[PDB]
Amino acid sequence: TDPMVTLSSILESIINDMRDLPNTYPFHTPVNAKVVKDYYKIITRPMDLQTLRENVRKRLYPSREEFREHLELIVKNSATYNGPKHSLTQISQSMLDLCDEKLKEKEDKLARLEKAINPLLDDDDQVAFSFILDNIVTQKMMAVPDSWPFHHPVNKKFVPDYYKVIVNPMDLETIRKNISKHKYQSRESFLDDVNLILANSVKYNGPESQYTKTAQEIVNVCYQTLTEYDEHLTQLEKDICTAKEAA
Ligand SMILES: C[C@@H]1COCCN1c1cc(C2([S@](C)(=N)=O)CC2)nc(-c2cccc3ccccc23)n1
Repeated sequence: TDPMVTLSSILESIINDMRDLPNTYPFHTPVNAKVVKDYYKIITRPMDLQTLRENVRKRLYPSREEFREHLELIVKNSATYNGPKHSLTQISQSMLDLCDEKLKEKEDKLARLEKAINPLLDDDDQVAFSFILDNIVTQKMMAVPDSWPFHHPVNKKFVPDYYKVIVNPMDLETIRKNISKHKYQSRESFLDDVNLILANSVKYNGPESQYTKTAQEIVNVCYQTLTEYDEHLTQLEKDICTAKEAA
């Protein structure tokens, strides 16, 4: 049949199993922001199991990883709003732990479905291209001195106006997640996200801020390292295009 349907049925079954864990009801449905009146002042990406299930049914998750990322938001949001050691956060973690047990149990079947949905996940040129990009991010860009502001998404709890100014945020962890999902098939698409980190620093911090000078160095070492690997990256991009057309 349709591998997206089979995949969605597996993911829904995992939701059924997490819904059955003790004390999980506060996560079954969206937070009521008219009761929890400051919730959206603190949380940027609300998530709950009902929304997760409805998204599975809308065929929004072509792989384990897109599903797990949304599930992990449930934990992160609780850690931010309720606290990292709050019983609610521990409860949300028990659901993520069960999901990970189930994904491990079914990893070979899930891998087959993911490849049938998106053959590029099995293409050795896509995999090699993504591996190189990840190494540029971890070994060069994240090694820039004082680059910590750009390693992770800004937490709105700590910087409350950040996302009112920056409506298209980007950070190196999000880029790594994109790489793991093989989002980038060329250097151009990778550089769209890298440059967004710098543009956001110019907008939020100013062009002459030390934050922006650091972001500029991150971008500069990215260009420098991509240039060093130009001939290999060009071959991979050509072969990825050929794989993409053949599908
Ligand atoms: C907004 C700022 C400039 O523009 C680039 C992004 N910047 C960030 C980013 C982060 C993150 S975080 C920890 N996940 O929010 C991602 C690591 N933290 C902080 C920050 C947090 C809490 C207190 C701070 C006090 C002084 C200076 C910065 C503070 N600023």
